[PDB]
Amino acid sequence: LCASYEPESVNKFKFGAASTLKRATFGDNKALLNAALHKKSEPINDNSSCHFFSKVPNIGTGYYKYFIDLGLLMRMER
Amino acid sequence: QHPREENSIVVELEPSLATFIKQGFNNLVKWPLLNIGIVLSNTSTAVNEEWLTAVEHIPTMKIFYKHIHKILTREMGFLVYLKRSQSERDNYITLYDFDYYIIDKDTNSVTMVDKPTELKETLLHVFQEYRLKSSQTIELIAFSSGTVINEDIVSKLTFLDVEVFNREYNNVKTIIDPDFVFRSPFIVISPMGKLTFFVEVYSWFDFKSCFKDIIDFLEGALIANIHNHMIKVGNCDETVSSYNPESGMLFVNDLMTMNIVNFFGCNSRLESYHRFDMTKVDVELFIKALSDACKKILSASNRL
Amino acid sequence: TQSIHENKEITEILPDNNPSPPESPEDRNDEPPED
Amino acid sequence: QALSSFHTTEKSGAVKQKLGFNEFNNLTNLSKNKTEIITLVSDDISKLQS
Amino acid sequence: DIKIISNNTTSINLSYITSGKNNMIRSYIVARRKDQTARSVIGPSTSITVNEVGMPAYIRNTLTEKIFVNAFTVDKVKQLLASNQVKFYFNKRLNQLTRIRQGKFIKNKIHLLPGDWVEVAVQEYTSIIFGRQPSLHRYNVIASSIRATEGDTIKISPGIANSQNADFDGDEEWMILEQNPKAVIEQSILMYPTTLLKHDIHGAPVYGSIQDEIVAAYSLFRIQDLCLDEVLNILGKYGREFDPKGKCKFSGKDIYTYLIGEKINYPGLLKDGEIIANDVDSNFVVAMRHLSLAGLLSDHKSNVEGINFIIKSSYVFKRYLSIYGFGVTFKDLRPNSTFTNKLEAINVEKIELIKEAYAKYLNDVRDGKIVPLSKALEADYVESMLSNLTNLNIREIEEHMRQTLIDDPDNNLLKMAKAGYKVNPTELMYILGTYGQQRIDGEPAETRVLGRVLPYYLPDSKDPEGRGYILNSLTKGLTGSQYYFSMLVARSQSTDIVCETSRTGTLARKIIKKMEDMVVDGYGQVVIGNTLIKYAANYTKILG
Amino acid sequence: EMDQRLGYKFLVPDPKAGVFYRPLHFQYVSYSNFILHRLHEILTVKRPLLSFKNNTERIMIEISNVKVTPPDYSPIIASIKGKSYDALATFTVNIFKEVMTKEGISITKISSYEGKDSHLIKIPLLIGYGNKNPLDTAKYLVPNVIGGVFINKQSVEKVGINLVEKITTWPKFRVVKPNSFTFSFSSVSPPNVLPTRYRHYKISLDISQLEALNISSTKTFITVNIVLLSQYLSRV
Amino acid sequence: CIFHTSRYPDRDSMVCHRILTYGKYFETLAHDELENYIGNIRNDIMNNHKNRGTYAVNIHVLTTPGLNHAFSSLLSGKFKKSDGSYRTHPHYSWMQNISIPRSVGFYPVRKYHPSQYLYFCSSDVPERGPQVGLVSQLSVLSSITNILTSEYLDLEKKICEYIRSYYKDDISYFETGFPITIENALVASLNPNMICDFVTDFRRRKRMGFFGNLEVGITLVRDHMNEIRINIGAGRLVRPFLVVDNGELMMDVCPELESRLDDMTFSDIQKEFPHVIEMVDIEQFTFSNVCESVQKFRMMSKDERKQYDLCDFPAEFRDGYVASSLVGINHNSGPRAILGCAQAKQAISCLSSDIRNKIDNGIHLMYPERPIVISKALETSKIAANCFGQHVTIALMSYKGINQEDGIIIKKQFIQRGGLDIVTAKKHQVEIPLENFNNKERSNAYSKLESNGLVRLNAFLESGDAMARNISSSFDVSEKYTDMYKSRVERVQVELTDKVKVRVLTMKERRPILGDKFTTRTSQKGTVAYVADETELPYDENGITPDVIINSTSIFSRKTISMLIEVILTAAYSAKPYNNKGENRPVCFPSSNETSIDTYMQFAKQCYEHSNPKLSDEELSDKIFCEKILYDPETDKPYASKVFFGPIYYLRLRHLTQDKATVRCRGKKTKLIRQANEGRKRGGGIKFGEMERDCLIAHGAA
Amino acid sequence: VFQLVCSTCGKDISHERYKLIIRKKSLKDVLVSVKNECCRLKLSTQIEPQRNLTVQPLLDI
Ligand SMILES: [Mg+2]
Ligand SMILES: [Zn+2]
Repeated sequence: LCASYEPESVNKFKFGAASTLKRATFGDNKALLNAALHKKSEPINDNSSCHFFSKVPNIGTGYYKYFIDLGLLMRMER
Repeated sequence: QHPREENSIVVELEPSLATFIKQGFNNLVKWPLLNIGIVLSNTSTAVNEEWLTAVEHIPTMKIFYKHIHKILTREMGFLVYLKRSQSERDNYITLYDFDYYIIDKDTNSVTMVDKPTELKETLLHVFQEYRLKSSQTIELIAFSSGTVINEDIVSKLTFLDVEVFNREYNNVKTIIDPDFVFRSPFIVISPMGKLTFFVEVYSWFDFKSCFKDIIDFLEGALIANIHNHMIKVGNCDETVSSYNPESGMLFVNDLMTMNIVNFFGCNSRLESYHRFDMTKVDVELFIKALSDACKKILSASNRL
Repeated sequence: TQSIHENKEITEILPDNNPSPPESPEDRNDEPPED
Repeated sequence: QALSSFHTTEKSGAVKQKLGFNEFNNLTNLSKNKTEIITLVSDDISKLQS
Repeated sequence: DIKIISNNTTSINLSYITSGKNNMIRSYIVARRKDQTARSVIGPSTSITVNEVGMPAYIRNTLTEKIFVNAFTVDKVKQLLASNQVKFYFNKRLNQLTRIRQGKFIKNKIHLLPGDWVEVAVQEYTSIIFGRQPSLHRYNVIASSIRATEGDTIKISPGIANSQNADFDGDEEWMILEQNPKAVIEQSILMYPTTLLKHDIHGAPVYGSIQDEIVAAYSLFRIQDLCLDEVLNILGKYGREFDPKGKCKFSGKDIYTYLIGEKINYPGLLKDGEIIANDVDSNFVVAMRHLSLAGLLSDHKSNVEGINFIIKSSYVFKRYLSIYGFGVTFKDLRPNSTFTNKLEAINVEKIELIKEAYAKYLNDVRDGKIVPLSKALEADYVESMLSNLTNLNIREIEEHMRQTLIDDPDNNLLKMAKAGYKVNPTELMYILGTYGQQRIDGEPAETRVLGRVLPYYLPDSKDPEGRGYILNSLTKGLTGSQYYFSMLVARSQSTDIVCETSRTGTLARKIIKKMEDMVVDGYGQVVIGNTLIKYAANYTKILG
Repeated sequence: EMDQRLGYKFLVPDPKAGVFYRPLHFQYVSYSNFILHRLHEILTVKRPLLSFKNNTERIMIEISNVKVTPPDYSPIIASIKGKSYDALATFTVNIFKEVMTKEGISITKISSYEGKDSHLIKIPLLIGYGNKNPLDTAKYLVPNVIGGVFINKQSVEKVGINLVEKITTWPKFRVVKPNSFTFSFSSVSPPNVLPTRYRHYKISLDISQLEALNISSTKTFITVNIVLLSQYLSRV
Repeated sequence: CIFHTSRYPDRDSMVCHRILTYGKYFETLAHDELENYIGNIRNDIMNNHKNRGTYAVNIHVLTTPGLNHAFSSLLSGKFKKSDGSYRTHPHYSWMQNISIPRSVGFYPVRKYHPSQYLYFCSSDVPERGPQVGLVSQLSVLSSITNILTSEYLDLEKKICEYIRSYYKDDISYFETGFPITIENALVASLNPNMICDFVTDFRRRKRMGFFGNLEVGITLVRDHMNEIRINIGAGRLVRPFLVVDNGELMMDVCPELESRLDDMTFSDIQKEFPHVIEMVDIEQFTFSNVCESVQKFRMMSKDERKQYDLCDFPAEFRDGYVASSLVGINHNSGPRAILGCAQAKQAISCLSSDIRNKIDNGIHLMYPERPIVISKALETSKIAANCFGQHVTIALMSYKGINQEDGIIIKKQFIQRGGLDIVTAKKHQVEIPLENFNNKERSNAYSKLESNGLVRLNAFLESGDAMARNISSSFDVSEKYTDMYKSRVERVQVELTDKVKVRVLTMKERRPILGDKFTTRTSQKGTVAYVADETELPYDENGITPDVIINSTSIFSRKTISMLIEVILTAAYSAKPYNNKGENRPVCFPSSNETSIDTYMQFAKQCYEHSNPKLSDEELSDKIFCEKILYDPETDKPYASKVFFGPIYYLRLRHLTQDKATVRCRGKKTKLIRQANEGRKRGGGIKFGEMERDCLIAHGAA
Repeated sequence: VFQLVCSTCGKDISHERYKLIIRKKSLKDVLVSVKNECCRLKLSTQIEPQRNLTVQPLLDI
């Protein structure tokens, strides 16, 4: 609550840079219209934003990014 | 005196032998119930289910008391048939209103059995007020638990209308349960080696002969089962009783093993390890004890 | 009962009774103004 | 704690801060323009008596 | 948006999607209904461990599980097709689902290329997610191994009942089955009960014994003269490795030492793997307690040892119950009418003494002899007298408990009291002593019409019994007005419960939404978004 | 123990007073009072509708010949067949102009209607004790039946509870604000005055303004000082 | 009231309210519709005169009074701003026919006001939902007044004549007197010095029938409001009370009453012995001085006695008819009483005499038994003669640690023989266009259909069968049976019109299985957790094994003492169930007991001593306290201590497992969003809520 | 008045039931020959429910 320079209630996203979809899922009912009016461009990191677009949340196993190393496979010959 | 009298027979034996006989009786003596029931006509004030459940538990052993052995070995079956309507006088149903048939189960013969007159003083159902205009009738048939309903037996039911039976049986067959259903003829316990039978004595037939037949059947079955008892002598798989000579440890996990080893000085329960020496077990001594106990049981029953 | 480490005890808060699960739903001027 | 009536109300003659869900909700809301319970502690009692 | 001009909130327009609590996002995007699900009543089973859950037949014959076609499983899939055990087939290269019938389909339609899959009846030891509602914390939803069972109820081990706040008076639970391979691995590791043994914050175990088991534990530690056969009868299938070193008589301490297969010391409880406390009580074998032996075993080695101890100890406790039994009777509570009559006479005398004191003060004030007290002070004095009487009853009950323990050491009710289960001097005071002052909002009931509460008392009555002080006990039986006061308290409690049930959910959801995105970064720091909240996670950078 | 016997005596049936089943008795009467007596009084009206000239030219509407009859089948037949259990009520209506003349009364018919053969009103009927309705005075009681239900159009059985009236019998007090109070009450005509008339009054008092101790209503009475109103009414 | 607010009747008080019965709904609706009818006629005539001439009355406006729609809407459940007046009857119990008509609802107040006591049941209230604290139940001794218009007028005239005749000189004070009102109509002002006499002389005359009505209410308000109020209207609560006249209990100065009470009815007592009982309404009660009991009255001095106006009846008369099913509710905690009242209505009983005739939903008990430890109210209301349970043998012990957290062990042979067996009956209804019914094509769903397109009698329907042929034209579009168990077709009724209407009644017997719910009369509810064989249960020296085993700890942790007493009394009844005349004799153990435990123990001791004259002291004590030594069936050895073991009246509730089971694999979808549909009867799925989503995120399983 | 055995112990109680319901002997005389508690309670508290005649036919069009 005291993360900013002033205390902030739990009913409002005043100082925190919450995402538009985060506000909408919290229950704002008008965040999308204001974002359209102000022309806001946002990334996709929140759990709400990830759930909206069917992405893996950055929680637990999903906190990391995975690749596949094809070097060994391409060094094998039939 | 009364048509029915409650009695007890008490004998004193070794605790383990008494427990063995009690559990053997409760496992091997099965009297079949009349659970294959078909209601052909019902314009009474009671639904089919009430009639069927009431008739399933008719105490039939007092009617078929002359065929105890074969019914116990399941070489013979029985059925009851009822057809009764309202009337001006005696507007109720007793146990004398049924008909009782014995089924040979080899040639599928169906033969009628005699009825005691005392059955005229039993009660099952009381009709409502007699109205000549309306109809109030019940008709049903019931077979014991082991019977198989095929055209061979059905062709013998000359007292029925076959078409009605076929229709109604095809209606009910899907809810009749498939497995065997039975009852214990009387109550048997053995608190601390004190073997007690709680039984019922009726006026019209001799109870001692029936008791003797049941006891003989039980003794034969128990002796055979003892003779066919084997204890694995490999490793313990935690599924059957077994013996490990390497450690000299017996795992008890069945009732007969428990009873015998306790008869020879152990103090085991039904899922437990014990340090027991299998050389102390002498089957012939156990069988002799069982035979003596059966003779004593018959002597006790004779003095009623 | 006995006390060993009472300064670290943890208290239990669990209701004994809970509500059963829900089942399927399945002019005469004759009243006061009520201002 | 709320659903098992863990807390029991009490009567007091002086200002106290309450226990239970309602007080926690009040704290979280952080509503302005209300009275606050100021406490004064000392060892010279005259300053408090005044 | 009709609401711009009007004030009706029933017409359907574009804004209806974000009307209120029934948004589209919070009812279809972060929540939904699923296909592989079930719900049913629950019951207890003694053949299921905390890691397993029993599934009824009617669910096993409907739910289906996925087998992927690859080099390892192709032949098995072909055999399943041959045996008429495949229920569905999915062609991944066409995104086409076919309902493989039983003699009502084609065999050529199947070609089993890699990446396809088939669906068959669900098999035992498959992990399934299940839980109870409301899901207040992490332990209401867990993934366990399937075991076949009888009946039409979902069977659970009583070991997890507290962690879910469940009982068997009509509760229900729900099941879901996700078969994506990543989800399968994560269910097998992260959501396994053996991994959730120790609570996240205070660290105590979340699984343990309940109810009569506790008493059994308390009794087992006290039994003294046992031969080897009786020890093995108690132990059961865990008695293979018991070592009768050189003894011929055993105690319950020997059994507990055998169960704790470790040589560890902990100030108070243990020394060289042996219990040095006086008795075994609820704090030892119940979940969420600070003296649990499973907790010490887990601290010593790992959670596997803790779960093993829980399972084994529960088994032996129930075998003790099977061998010796346990029951409370009426003759344990009230053998005769001596103590109750004594306490009743004491109450009858003391209440009248209090009334006479109050009347003397009132009469003195009514004449010009003393200045009256304030209302608050007078209430305080009366309350003090009544509280003294209540404490007198408490002391009487405690002394009676002590004396009965001396005379009749085998009292089952006092066994429950000692073990630490639901019995204490206050409850016995209610049953046998006095019911005491009834309060609403911390004060007695208020006067309403003629300065009174009920017309059984005169106007402006000062009688304490007439404002909610109950004298009788449950064994004696309350009277009509005492019953009124009792029911007043009860019904007020229930109504408050309903209102709080409404409000707490809203506050909880708000808090959960606010803190949801705070995690530990890769350096053991607590951060949210791009801000640093705390340098060291738990002050230690160790698991909580 | 005599008080216990006297209490028991109130729970048993009392044939002399027409109580055959105490637990629901007060309900049966509550319906027997309406279907037999109050309906006739409510329906049988003779009222002016319009007036002209000066109280010498007015139209009059009269209702009379009210009859109520029960069905012809038992409630079990209604349940099986799927019918409904309703009683049929019919009445005759006259609309006629009247002109006051020195010779007496002048009557000129304008219209008349009857419902002798029609479902003019269908009133749900209460089954009652023994499957017996107040209209039918049969002599057979079905045992173990206590009734208390209705059968609606779709052959569904209905049952209801009692409700508390909105009009109280004591004035309501309310603290509008600090040192400002109100006191509201109601007046209703006796039972034998058809149609019934209602009035709702409020007295307002405020410490700051003691000259405005005022009694008022909504568009039915003046706002006057209550003390002066009492002076006017009682002449004291 | 401005200066002493707490002493003036509050707005939620029952002192200032009245209640509507069945008749008043219809009366008000008739009033409103008649007024609307006349208004419409007037408007039509005015319009016709405005446009045309001759004052013509349009037809089709004086043929539709509009009462039919009003009554239909009333029975549907709409009445002004209330929506609970009427409802469809749920056929759970036979006692509901009493319980629902005697309820009183209040507009949306949830606290227990002191004025509801003694006139409403204290314990019978909803425990959860939106109705919490808004529905109350009358006591067995309460009622609601009725009065006709002619009787109203006659009574009012008599009262006015009495006032004006007997007090000619002292009814014109108007400045320092007590105003006398009849239905809030001021008719006189009495001299203060004569108030008491006026009331006393009045009440006496009321009890003799001098005014022709024995329910007139007279209240004397004296704090400083100084009023005399007389009420005669309808919709008032009234109870009988014992009269105290000049410091004297009339019941004690009427010797002939004790000898004559046997052959007299209540009204005979009122007529022949006035001044013993008075009918008092709630407002008059709230301002009187009432002694709580006869025993407490007899212990007071004459000077103390002189202050009281009435004396109350025993406490068992302050409960409803539902609460009268329970036993000794005043020996337990209150919450248990609330729950017991809630569940006593859900017990299964002999629901209807027309089990085979009525086509309705219901549940029926198959082999009923009449309880024999009861109160008088349960006997007079006939709730006892229609049965709601059976007598079963119970043992209070732990069984292998299985029966925990309210689970119970039940015996297999008890279930086989018919123990607590019920039958559930259900109603099915369909409407079919005539062409589809007569359409001539055998689909696999029409296996149970006869040649006439209707299901066959006595056949069993499955989860995919149809009851009547309905083909849309070469497709089957008929509805389907959708229960996971089968049912037998008991009755079929058909109506032929433009459409075809088919109704079917089906029945199914349901022996107990795992998950089924039972309870006792002290709110000890539990589900079946294990079905034990007769040979796996402990037994006593007579070879009796319990039908039900319940864990004993809950009895003492919840403080349901009365349960124990019940068992003892039941056991005593079994030893000697008849009077000294040989007639069946029930045992009276009322809710709100008031009798001592020692007296019950003495009664039980006498019963056993009559049964077996030769018993040792230890045996007699064991029988009285219901204690026995039980043996382990496996080893035939005793347990450590004696067990509580005996018979009790046991109830079966209506919550069955197979009615709650649900499972989904694949099915339909909602069109707009394309997700699983909803509805257990429609094969819908279970909803994965966002609290479960939070839990899964707490595991770290992304 | 319908079941032919005791539901608790399984004993036969049909003769006593006839002796009670049809011959209308005293409950004492009837119970003279019944010992078990369950059986006495069953013979003392069991009834046949009150029911009307059945409307026929069961299938009506
Ligand atoms: Mg529960
Ligand atoms: Zn019995």
